[PDB]
Amino acid sequence: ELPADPKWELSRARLTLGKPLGEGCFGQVVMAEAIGIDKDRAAKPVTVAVKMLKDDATDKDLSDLVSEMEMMKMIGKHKNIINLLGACTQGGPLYVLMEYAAKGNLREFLRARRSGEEQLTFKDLVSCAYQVARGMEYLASQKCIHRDLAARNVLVTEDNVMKIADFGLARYKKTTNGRLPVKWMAPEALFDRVYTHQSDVWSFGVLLWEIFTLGGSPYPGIPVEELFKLLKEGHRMDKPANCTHDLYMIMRECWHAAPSQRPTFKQLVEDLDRVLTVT
Ligand SMILES: *CCC(=O)N1C[C@@H](n2nc(C#Cc3cc4ncn(C5CC5)c4cc3Cl)c(C(N)=O)c2NC)C[C@@H]1COC
Repeated sequence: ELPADPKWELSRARLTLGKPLGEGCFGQVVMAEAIGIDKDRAAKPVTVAVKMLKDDATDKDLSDLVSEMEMMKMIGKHKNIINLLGACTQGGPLYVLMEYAAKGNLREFLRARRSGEEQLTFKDLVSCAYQVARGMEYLASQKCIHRDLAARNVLVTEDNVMKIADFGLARYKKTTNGRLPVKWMAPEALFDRVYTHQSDVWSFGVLLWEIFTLGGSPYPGIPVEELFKLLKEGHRMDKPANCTHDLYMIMRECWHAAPSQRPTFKQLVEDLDRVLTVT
């Protein structure tokens, strides 16, 4: 049985579990309705995302979900991160309540808007990058290293707010889960297992390339065995089609082999804010 943190505890009568969200990208996650989550509207059912355990979960799986919830409380709230809203810990299965992102992950959001009425403008793409950088600046200030920053791990709300997901979790190269995470890893993280805020900056550069390719996959047609060689030789992805020079230089600064030569997330927020101001 779990200890109760009263300020975060939600009554089970206020929660109605709904349909599963996607598959197992972020674990066993379902859509749900929570009455009274919004303070201004006490009776309004608010759609939330609930992370829970499988029916045959181990003691390790439970401790993992508890540590994830406790790390969420420690990091704190920010507009551009997926926030903790509450939990049901007493008298039943553990349910961790999180903000719901109606428009799914950033990769699919971008791929769907490659044409038509909702086709994203150049300014909209810079705004997406700026919001991800702002959320990463907050996580770096809170001593949190994401270790897998990618468009798949950024969620988009009904109001088009970018929210970084899968940050407080606890953490082969030829294998795939429908994605090859190696294509987002910095050389020092890939070859030496070294993770820092500057390795997340490299991943942000790959995420920028994903934004300006409108949800394209990095290093097209390159097997992972050849990627190791190409990164040591100093090769980088080409400029996305239709991308400006200034934004490609930001991507190239993120991909410096020397980690301290890459910009900080504070510097990236300033660089992307300057691009939004001009154009
Ligand atoms: C495989 C599925 C897929 O492609 N999906 C799922 C869908 N989705 N996922 C989320 C979520 C979440 C989330 C994020 C976390 N980061 C850390 N933690 C732990 C507490 C520490 C969590 C827990 C969870 Cl539940 C949502 C959401 N939050 O609304 C959604 N919404 C659709 C996105 C994507 C489908 O894209 C089209």
